[PDB]
Amino acid sequence: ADNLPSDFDVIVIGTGLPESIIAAACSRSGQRVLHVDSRSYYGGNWASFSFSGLLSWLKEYQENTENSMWQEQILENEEAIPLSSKDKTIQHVEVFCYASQDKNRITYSQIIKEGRRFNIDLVSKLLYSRGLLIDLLIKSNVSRYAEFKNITRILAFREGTVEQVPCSRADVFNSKQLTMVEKRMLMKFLTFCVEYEEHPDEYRAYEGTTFSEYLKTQKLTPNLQYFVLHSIAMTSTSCTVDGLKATKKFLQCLGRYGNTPFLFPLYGQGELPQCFCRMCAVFGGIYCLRHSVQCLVVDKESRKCKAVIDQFGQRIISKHFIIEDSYLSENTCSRVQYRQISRAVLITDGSVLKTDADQQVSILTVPAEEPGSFAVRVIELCSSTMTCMKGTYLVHLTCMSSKTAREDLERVVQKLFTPYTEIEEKPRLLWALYFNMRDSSDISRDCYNDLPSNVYVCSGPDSGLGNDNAVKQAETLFQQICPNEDFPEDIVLD
Amino acid sequence: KLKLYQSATQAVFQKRQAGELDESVLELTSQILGANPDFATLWNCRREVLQHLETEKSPEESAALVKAELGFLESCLRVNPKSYGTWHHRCWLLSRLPEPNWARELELCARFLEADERNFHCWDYRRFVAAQAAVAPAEELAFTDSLITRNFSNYSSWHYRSCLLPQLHPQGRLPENVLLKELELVQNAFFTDPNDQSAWFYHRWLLGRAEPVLCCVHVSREEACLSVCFSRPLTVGSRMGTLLLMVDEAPLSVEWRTPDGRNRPSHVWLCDLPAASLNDQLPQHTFRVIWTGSDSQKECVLLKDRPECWCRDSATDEQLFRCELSVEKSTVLQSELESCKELQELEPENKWCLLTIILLMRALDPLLYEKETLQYFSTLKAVDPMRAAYLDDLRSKFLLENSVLKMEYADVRVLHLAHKDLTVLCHLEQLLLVTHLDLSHNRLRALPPALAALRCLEVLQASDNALENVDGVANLPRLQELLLCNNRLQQSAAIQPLVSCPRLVLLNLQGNSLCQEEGIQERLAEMLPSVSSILT
Amino acid sequence: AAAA
Amino acid sequence: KDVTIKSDPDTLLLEKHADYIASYGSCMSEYLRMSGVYWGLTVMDLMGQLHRMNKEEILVFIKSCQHECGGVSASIGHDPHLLYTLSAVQILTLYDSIHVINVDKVVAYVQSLQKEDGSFAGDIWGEIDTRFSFCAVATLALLGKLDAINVEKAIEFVLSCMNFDGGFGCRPGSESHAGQIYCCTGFLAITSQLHQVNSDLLGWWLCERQLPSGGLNGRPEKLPDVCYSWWVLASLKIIGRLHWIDREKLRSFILACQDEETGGFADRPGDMVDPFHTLFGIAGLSLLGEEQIKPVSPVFCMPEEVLQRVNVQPELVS
Ligand SMILES: C/C=C(\C)CC/C=C(\C)CCC=C(C)C
Ligand SMILES: [Cl-]
Ligand SMILES: [Zn+2]
Repeated sequence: ADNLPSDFDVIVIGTGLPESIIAAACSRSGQRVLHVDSRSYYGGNWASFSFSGLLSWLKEYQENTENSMWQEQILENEEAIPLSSKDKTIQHVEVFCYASQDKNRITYSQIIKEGRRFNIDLVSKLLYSRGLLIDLLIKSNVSRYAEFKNITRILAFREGTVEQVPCSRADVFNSKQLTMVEKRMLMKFLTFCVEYEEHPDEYRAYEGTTFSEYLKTQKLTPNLQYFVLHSIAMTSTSCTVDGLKATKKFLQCLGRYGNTPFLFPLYGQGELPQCFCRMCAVFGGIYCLRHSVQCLVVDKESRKCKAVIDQFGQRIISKHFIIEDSYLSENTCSRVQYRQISRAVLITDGSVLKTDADQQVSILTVPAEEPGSFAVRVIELCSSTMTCMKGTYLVHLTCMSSKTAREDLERVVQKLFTPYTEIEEKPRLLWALYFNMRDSSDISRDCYNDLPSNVYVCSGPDSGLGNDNAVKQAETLFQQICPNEDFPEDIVLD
Repeated sequence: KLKLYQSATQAVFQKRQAGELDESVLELTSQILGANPDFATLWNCRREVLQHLETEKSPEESAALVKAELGFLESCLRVNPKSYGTWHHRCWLLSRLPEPNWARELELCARFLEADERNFHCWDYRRFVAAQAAVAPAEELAFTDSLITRNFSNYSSWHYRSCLLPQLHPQGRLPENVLLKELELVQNAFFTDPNDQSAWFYHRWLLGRAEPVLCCVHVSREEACLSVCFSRPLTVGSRMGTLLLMVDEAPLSVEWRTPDGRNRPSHVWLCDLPAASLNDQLPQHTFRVIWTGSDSQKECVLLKDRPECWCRDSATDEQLFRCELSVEKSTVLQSELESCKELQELEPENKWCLLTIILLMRALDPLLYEKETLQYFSTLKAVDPMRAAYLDDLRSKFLLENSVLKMEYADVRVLHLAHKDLTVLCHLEQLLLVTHLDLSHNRLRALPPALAALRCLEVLQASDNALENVDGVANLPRLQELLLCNNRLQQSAAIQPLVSCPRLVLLNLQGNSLCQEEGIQERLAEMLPSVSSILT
Repeated sequence: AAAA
Repeated sequence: KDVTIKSDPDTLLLEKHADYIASYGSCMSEYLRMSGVYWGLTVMDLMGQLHRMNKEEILVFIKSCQHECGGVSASIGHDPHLLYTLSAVQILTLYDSIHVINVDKVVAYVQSLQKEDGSFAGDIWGEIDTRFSFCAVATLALLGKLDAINVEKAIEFVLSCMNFDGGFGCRPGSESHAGQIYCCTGFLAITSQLHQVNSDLLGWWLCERQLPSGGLNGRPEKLPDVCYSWWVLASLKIIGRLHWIDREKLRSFILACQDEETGGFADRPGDMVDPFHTLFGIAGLSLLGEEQIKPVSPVFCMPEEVLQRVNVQPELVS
């Protein structure tokens, strides 16, 4: 790492999902790539953390130096672009420890003791049965480095009660809550959504109204309306043709691997980036964690980045440079408008919908109420997902933020759980974590100030449930870097 | 292009004609057997060679090549699931084998059943394995409840349940308790998916029951005849059993015949009665018929001055057209009905729903839903035109039943059925006591032979119909007036059968083409010299 | 050319 | 809801078919040639064209297949089976050369296949199938030897194969299938047991086989096959419900299934044509009344002529 080659075709800085994918693409493509990261772990803001790993991570965002030595290396006819030297993507880190230390009661020391049985993701996302990422995983066989599990249920919270949403043919049948009549309406309508394109004039008139005002006219009880609106379509304003496109994707994903549209990587979403990084390595990619880059060496004349200088003072030459947003100076991004993602990671002692088969990954959606409020999606993980110890559940909440993560998600959390106490019906909350992550997705490359043409920028996560955004920018980037190039048993299940 | 696959074949014949029950052929068979798994002859030669080591060679080759097959078979089924040959070999193999590996069978089944929920070959094989490994009915009854929830078109699944539920619980199709349940399981099977015939058919079968029987005993004095009607067509004097007659508490040997003397299976049978059983030596006579083979017994008494006597089972009192829903059942069906009208609003063009709405009304109150039932047939006839003929005969059958019920209730023997657009006749064996039958102004294209059960029919008004055949009028003991004006009786030969009606005096035929023949009035008088008046 |  | 869509072949091409079958044999079909000949011969005959087939060669071939046990094999060298035994008796029956084979053995081979339940195994390798309860009774009938077996018991078996929907399956417990209803209604007719069949019920299930295209299928939720036209109609005729089908719609479907070029009929409009379907297409039209095809027997699938001669023809349902 302190004696890297001086020549590379492309240098990737950051190991988030997008950068990793693009890193793999270029390695499989014959390009010599150098992939470095400042963190001492893989994943950037997509990273997974053990409990100890999480505590350290949040600790460095609760605490808060001149070292410009690379300057004597900047040739006369060259210019330099300093990179960021401290990450400023996480904010408003708030923590609560309800467990007894900081019927089979779990204590804080228990979690500490079992800390490696955890794999808390900074990013809360489910894999779609049939999405860009899943295919890519298969087509690249990167999926080989990962096992998956099916989300066994979709849920809805109404009238202060959590219930399961019927969304498959089999579900509707067994359901003993949908009046005989409803089972027909739903089954009928859903069969329509998958083919909403086949009936252009069955909604045409509504191609200019709320997808919720539309569903009001259709042959659906109000009950079934809520379901299609929030639970299936999962759309917050949403255009009529929007809920349809949504529900269509949901329904075309249902069945492929299970009674739901979604999968969840075993051990957490944090594993995905590392999978692509492995392929990258497989094809000659050179890796360096805990290896920061000081600046980009722009050519005074041609105005293109020609190399970089790392912490070891090494000057590394490359043809292309991909840099995750985070590694850019507050200057380079003075013009960039960002968004913020509110996040919550709870550890609980019970499922939101108690059942006999308690080992299951479900997903709930709480519809906003306030104008500027957004839709909060809570994804509950059982210990079998390999992201938390036995006896507990790791519950993730997400949403585009209005205020601080805690102000955005606290209400929902207080409606779904109750803080653990010695005052020994909803699950018990043993440890909550709130924080805001920067959303640098969907930002025009020209918004960054003075970056050469051969320097590309990857974003961090996005509030979207799936990873289509990460795959898209990577393929977009692969277009510009390796023109006219190209990006088989399916996955494995638990 | 093409490969000489026949060569390997001609080889197996040669490598057999002598007695090469070895392996050099057992492999060459898999070659052809792979593409043509229907070449039954091969599955034999193979089934031969290999059984030549299942008692011979070492169990370390046999028990070994044993599994070597169960692997080969799956390989054949993979490429050809449908193939009586393959599946049979497996049944054969898994039959001989000393160790009951059944466990892995019920899984290999669930394997192909999931691939193709509609492969009877597999369900038959499973039925085999289930019977072998003595799988409990209830166990299998669960495998179907699951295959039904996930699948959209599972007829093989419901079919199986129809065989399983009976053998779990032995009026109604199933015990009130099991019945009301099975219904609900089906009520949503088609509400979820109404375009699945399955649910619909099975649902029909759930509204019926089975029949135990001697349903009537009539005795005419003037005819010195005793008539008997059975629930279904059986043959008196043979296996099934025979009829014994007890006149005045004493046996009386009689010969038993059918109206046409051919004595084939029939609802009606009769015998002649001696003078003693009808004279005046007693203030009355007691007749007691006993059908052995079911022992159903009927008995009627003939008073000194009465012309006839009978003992019949009321279709009503026997619930043949209804089912007398028990307070609970009634409610579930009444609820079943209502829910279906809704399904119609959602699915207006679903013929199955409309139809079932009718069957539900027939199950509740046939007479009440008379106006409604008829309206639905109209609807149904429009959405499902191809079954117009079916619907018609069905509407006809129900129309008849309603009428029979009214007659039994009114307690008379006159059966009015004019202006009902009837297209066929049904349950004629219930009519035995009917004296007057009006079937004019309908669309009957024929009087059927089954009409022979009407042993008391005096007048038969069948004018204005499309009658082309009147063969079923033959052998009617009391028929005196036969009106058939305006019909389709073409040739005079179509009247030939009437010479069997010993009491026919009035025969109105005006309106049929046959009257156009020359000398028809003379030809008919020759043919029916006994018929006093023959209007033509 | 048959089957079942 | 899965039916076919007829394009824009509306006329019976007799001669075109006559040529097809007459030119057929001139690959992998051999394992059933006996029945193959039986289909081609029967169809040609129904077209008053039986003279275009080599009776001599066929007769020599039939004899060459009767193995020293009575049974007849699909082809020379292959194994003896009830199916090909029946196919052969038929070939011989319509060729009136029923003296070519040993009738005593054939009748022996047949009874040697009935079990204690009444059923009939296909061959010595015991394959119980109502499909074979038909072949037995039909073979014996065409030989006036229907007494050789335990008719009372064989009937008890066949009747135990009746399902909740009026139809019949392969064996006790099996699913109602069109081809299996034909064999059981054919056997029920031959053995005078039609009074057991529930005409109204089975008749309904049977007409429901007809899809919007006019064609018929073998069971619920399947595509129309010109061959199920025969099997469904024939069963309907036997049980006396043939008027429950839409003669026209079916006539158009069946006619569409014929190759206006090669001749012969195909399973479905547009697919390949073969003798098996050429017979059942012509056969189907015959049952619906066609002034160019001899009346076909809805029980033996042979000219009602040939059967009136051998004086073998069960009375169907009233
Ligand atoms: C391969 C064919 C089937 C599985 C359907 C079963 C029907 C038969 C075997 C009919 C044979 C009878 C004659 C018309 C000769
Ligand atoms: Cl995704
Ligand atoms: Zn076919």
